[PDB]
Amino acid sequence: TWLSDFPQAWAETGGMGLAVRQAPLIIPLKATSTPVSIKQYPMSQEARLGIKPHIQRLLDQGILVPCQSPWNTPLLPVKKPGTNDYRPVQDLREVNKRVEDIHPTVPNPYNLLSGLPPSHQWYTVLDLKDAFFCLRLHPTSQPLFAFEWRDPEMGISGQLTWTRLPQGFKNSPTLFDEALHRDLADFRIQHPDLILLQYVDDLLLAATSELDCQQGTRALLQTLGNLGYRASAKKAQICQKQVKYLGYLLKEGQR
Amino acid sequence: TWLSDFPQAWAETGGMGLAVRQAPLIIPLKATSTPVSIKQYPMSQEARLGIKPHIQRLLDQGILVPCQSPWNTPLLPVKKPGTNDYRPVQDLREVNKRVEDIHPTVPNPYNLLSGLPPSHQWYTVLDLKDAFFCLRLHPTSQPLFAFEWRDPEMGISGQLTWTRLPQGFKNSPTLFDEALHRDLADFRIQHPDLILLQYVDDLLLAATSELDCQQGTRALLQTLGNLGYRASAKKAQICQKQVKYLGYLLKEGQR
DNA sequence: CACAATGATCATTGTG
DNA sequence: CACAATGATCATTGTG
Repeated sequence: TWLSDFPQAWAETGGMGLAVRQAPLIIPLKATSTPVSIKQYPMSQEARLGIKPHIQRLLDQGILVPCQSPWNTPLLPVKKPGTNDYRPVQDLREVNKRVEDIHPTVPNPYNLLSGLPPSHQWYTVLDLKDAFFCLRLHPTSQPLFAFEWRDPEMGISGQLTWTRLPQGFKNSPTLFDEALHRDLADFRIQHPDLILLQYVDDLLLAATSELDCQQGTRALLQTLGNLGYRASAKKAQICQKQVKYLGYLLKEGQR
Repeated sequence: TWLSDFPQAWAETGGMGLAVRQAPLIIPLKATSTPVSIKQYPMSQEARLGIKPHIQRLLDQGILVPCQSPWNTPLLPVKKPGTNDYRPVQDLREVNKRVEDIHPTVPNPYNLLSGLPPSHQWYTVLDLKDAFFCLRLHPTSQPLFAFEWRDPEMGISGQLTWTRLPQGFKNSPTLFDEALHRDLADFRIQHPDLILLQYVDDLLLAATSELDCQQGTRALLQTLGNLGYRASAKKAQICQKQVKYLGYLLKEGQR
């Protein structure tokens, strides 16, 4: 009854997230950066119709809001199967080139895994849902990510932008990874015996016994939930001695 | 009256050369080499007609002779201006790959020139004519360089080969350079004060005074002539304080 | 004519 | 759609 005891921790029963302890992000620009406004390539009705629902939902969630900005990057329509179902993908390369670089602190999967003793054989793997969106963007940095949105006939002014850390931004993974490390610091202190691996939105909890794991998984879910993050119940691999994590198959302490 | 005192030293007044002190060359093959017989690409009458005179002259000079050999490489027709005058060029790449390598002892022009003191300002530059042909090829190595020759209607059997070091053979420059160094050794001993630079068939004699140079040039011409080599009177740059040598312009002791 | 060497274009895969 | 990255082909220069 996991999806029952921690309703607030699951993306399916807790609604979209928001990292309440994290201050709104300010994105510093390179010293010589000036706004770049790139035209929106015309978009076929089919693509637009495929994308519209996502846009509306994001507007309803306040993740997207209207705006007028000297910045503008293309919105691209991408399909998955072979022709159906679309999803909005923004080309932020021209923006990324104008943002000041930061040191990449996200460890590579290989080194991240080396810190997993053969002693902890019980695993609980969690995937955070819409991780980036949980981090708010400061009003001053929001304009930076604007894009044009046209609705068939009756459509909002023109530009929309994000109020949360967006997909496609070169520093999102790193900024999220550091934010979550700050939010789970105390938790690591209350569970000295537990092993916690973080790779952006992919989490691995390791325990010595199936029980410690159970108690660990509960405390983690409860902590993530109260902090404003959401884990995916559908993918959640709880208290297993074998799990899939970052492309590896963990079992008996191998890989 | 240079072209007069040493008639035997000039290609124009001494006839084709022959290094009388040099034993006929034996060309060692790599341990796994087997004869390679490459077909002769058909040759247009025009090309053949352009090449015929050279072939006949070489046969008359005994530089080419009939033969039957398990080896055979293509003869190619090459023009210089833009359409007229041809000349026979043999593709010996398949043969060169089957011949045992030797250490390249010919110094590069740059290092060769460093050994020219600023003290010797009088130069005499000589170009040996048909240098390679002056070295005989041992009967055992002759078959190696065979090629097919067809004359319009009345033409010799088919294959012809060389009795002298051929053009296109990868070791010709080096073998010639070493042969001439052996033949001019004593000469360098009788003229300790003279500076002699050898680059295959390109020779540079350096003297301190215009006279020593004159006496040097005479002794060199006389020695080359008696040894069987031939210098080109047309290009001969005698006792000059400025000369062209290996792409450089020597003057006042520069370059 | 055949070919080793460079240089130039194209084509393709992964992506924002 | 635009593009950085690789990989693949072609084209060209020098030559035997």
